[PDB]
Amino acid sequence: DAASDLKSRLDKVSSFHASFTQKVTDGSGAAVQEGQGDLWVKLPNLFNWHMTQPDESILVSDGKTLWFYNPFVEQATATWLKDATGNTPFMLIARNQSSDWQQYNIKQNGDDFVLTPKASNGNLKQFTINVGRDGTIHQFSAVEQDDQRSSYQLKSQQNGAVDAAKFTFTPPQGVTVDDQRKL
Repeated sequence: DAASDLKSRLDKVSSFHASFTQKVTDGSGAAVQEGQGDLWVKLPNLFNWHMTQPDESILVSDGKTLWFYNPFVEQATATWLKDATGNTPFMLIARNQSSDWQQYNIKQNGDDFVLTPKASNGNLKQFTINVGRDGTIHQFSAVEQDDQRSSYQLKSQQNGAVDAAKFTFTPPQGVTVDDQRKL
């Protein structure tokens, strides 16, 4: 079905670097903000998301810890990756538990998929993704409980264009870290 199709496409995703543009719109479709940046990904759960517009921010997952860095105020925060990603579509690619898929209703038309969490008490009300049969992700979007949607368009995807260093976070000089990880 659509779930097995999506999973088989996500299974073909391997490491890559891509540029992205972001469009955030509110419940009525009004423009909230636009942005752009770079994304580096390495299965099953590593990534470096670097926004340059409207503000510069970095999100790095080294597979265990999620680091968020805000260069503007020279501050970084660390939380466990499991905590930042639990109950999000991330789990659908980060592992392969049929249980995760049971949490969503899915609808497909070609490369377009819409995932709707079955629960009404969640972070996301809806998630969409456009990914080719070859595993190339073209776009995705997340709709928050506040009805606000954040849409992302990927371009210039280069498979293999990553290095281990991209998925590690070393706070630059002068940057203070608020480590929110309970040990």
